[PDB]
Amino acid sequence: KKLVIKLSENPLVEYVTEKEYNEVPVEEFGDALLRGMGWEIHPDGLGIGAK
Amino acid sequence: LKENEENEDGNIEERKEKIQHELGINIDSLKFNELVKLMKNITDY
Amino acid sequence: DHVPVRIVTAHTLSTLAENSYPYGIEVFNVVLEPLWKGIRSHRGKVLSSFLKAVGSMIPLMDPEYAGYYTTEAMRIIRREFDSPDDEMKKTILLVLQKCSAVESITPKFLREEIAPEFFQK
Amino acid sequence: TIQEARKLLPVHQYKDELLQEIKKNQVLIIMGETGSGKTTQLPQYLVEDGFTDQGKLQIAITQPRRVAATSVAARVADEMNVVLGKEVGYQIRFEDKTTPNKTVLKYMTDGMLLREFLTDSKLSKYSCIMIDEAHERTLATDILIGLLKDILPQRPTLKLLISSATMNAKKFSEFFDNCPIFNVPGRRYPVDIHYTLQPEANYIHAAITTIFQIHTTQSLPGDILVFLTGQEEIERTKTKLEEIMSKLGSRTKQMIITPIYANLPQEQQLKIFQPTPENCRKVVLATNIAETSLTIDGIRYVIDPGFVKENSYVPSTGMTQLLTVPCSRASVDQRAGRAGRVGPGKCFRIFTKWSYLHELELMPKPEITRTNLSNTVLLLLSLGVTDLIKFPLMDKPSIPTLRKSLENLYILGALNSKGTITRLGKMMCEFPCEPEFAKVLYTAATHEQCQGVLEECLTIVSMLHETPSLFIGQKRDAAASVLSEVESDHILYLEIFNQWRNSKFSRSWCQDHKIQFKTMLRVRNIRNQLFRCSEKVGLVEKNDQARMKIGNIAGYINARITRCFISGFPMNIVQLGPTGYQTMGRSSGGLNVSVHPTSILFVNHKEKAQRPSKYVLYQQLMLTSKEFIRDCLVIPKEEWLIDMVPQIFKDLI
Repeated sequence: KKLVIKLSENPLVEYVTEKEYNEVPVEEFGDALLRGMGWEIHPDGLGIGAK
Repeated sequence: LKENEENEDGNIEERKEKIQHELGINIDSLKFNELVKLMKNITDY
Repeated sequence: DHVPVRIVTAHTLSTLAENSYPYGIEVFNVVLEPLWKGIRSHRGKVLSSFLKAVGSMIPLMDPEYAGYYTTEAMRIIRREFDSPDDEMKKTILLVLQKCSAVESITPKFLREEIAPEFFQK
Repeated sequence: TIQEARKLLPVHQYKDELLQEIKKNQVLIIMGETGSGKTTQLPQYLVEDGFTDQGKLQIAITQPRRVAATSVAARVADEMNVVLGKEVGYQIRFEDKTTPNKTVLKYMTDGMLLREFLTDSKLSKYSCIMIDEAHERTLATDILIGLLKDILPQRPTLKLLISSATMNAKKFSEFFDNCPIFNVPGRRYPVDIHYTLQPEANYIHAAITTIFQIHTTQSLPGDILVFLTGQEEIERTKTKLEEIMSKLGSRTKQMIITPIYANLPQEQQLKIFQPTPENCRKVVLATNIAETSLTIDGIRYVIDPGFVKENSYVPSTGMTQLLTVPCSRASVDQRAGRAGRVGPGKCFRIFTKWSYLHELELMPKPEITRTNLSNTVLLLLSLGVTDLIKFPLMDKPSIPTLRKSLENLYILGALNSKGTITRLGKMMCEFPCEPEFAKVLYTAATHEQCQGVLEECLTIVSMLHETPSLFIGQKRDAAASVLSEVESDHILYLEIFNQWRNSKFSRSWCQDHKIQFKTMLRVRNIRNQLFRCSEKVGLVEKNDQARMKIGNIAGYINARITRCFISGFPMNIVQLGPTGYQTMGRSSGGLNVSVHPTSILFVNHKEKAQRPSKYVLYQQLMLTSKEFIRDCLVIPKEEWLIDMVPQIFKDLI
């Protein structure tokens, strides 16, 4: 239903890869990373008054 | 009929067929034109 | 360098483009740059004939480019509605009947801005 | 003497109480006025006390302005009577002037001390960090006091100090859990504050009126500093003043107009520092550069309409917007203080005392809520901050501001889909540029369709940091004299620098083609530093293979440079639509954006009649009066979009 990603807390990855994006879309990563952390013109010339 | 009315095109017979087909209800063409004149009257929407 | 060779060339393009429909815009694309530098630079017999050539090319174009050129074409026609010349009036009518078929031009823009002045002229 | 003059400063008489206050507490906040001496004299007293002593650790003094960090360290060289570079240093972005063992107190800037977290998190070298000018609230300052709140449990011996303005210092103490606020109220030459009794209609006219009210009647020698908003309202006031100065009679003394703002060239910015001669009056127009940055001698009279110009990053569509706002009460009181620099001075404010209390605000805007956060999230995530909402920061970024920076690191490939910083993302912390720019350099080396062109991408990326202040006057007048075949605003930058280089870095070449020579010095310094860090990562070695092993020197160069700037900037592409250009994002719809009058794509679309290219890459989506686009780049082929970034454009095309 909803996707939730939590970070690892304290060997390297060369690239994200095509397969990874298919599972977690780019729209979904912005919500899911937060949810894993617990989200759930002035006119040309006037004075400061100048009605 | 009213929601799109402000920017409608000239072909009333294609709009007559889209309403009749997306709703699956068959209306006589002469019966439908009665209501088009009733809907032309309505002021507030 | 002569102007009446430049005008008879633009009438020939509008003939060729109308006999070609719907094909051939790859061929006619190489001439769009000198026609619009003639439309913005000029008046009179070069303006009305270059506008006619561009007006017959609009139907051969792709939706994205057909809408961009039609928008540019309607600003010239509205600036030039009053003109008494027969050669310019005959171009206004060609551009109206082609740019009617473009999805960019709404039925409401024609009723408020274009059509009350078409019927009085 | 100098030792006699140090006793004249206000903070010296409070010193004996102040040392016991620092030794007892850990975090202390100093509430002082400008000119109190809390910047200069304070770290001197710790050396005299023997604070550092035998120990290796040295004091760091953090200031937001790079120019102010060098200039204050010259004064401490005079007072402690040691030459600059030893026993008194400064470490800024370009000119490190330090000795690694004999320099005690170093006056680095705010962006420097964040970078030392990236290697060494606990700050093992320092005993006493003094933030200075913390009411400026730069982006580097808010993260630095955000991270130093976490370090105080890990080190109980580190001292922290903060110099602050009066109205901002209350909010700091609550952040550090009620640490004591010390006070030094040192103020020189008070200013009398004059008001208008009724609100005005058009403040530019009343500004012109009030100058003549000072000019025709008041005592001499007197100078006038006015605070207009931006460039465009200075030239309109410069022109309207030149008419009325001539039309007035020959009896009145000469009036001189000398505008200052940041983008105006260096040759004219030196004209304020020249002392005006007798029988003539100097009137200076200025933006915000006068109030904090630099000091003009002889300014008695300051006219203040009360308007600033600020930029708010709108994070949904990803566009900055730059509007005119009424400035806060904090910045007004900074503007009046520029009057009393030499003697008693007047300050004229074009607004009423009722409006000054009830309409204006106290604190202007914290800069972390405004600007883009895509660079600092990667700084935080590399320092092991797993939780960003609960991160103990002073003024929280909004959640869409913080969401958009997390998608934008995921597109570039810095963050793995599990959330881990990848190999590429560790490099972007190292480079002194944005996370977008450091991927342009990375696909300029490694990526298989864009290899070998890293020698040119270092040139463009260096130029794009300095695109406001390149050209003297209009761009196309200087663009056409250089070359006449450019179709994109990026390849002009590669060509201007390459022809400035083959002229062996002449000063006289720049004045031929109307280019600011001072700016091109700064582009050369940025280029050399990006070239060092690309050696140290190892991109230069993988670069040079792809030119020798694959020879490509034809017109394919400007098609690989285009390919690199798509992989770096993939959200910034527009599409040609019926109204104009529309933004091609999946979340943000078409905003009907229009090319800025400076760009080369604006000359080729109006002065010539090039048919518009179907896609355009931009560098900056800003709206002054209309949604504009700057620093454009023609993308001819549509299939470059799918092949370079398939994680976005396999869907949208």
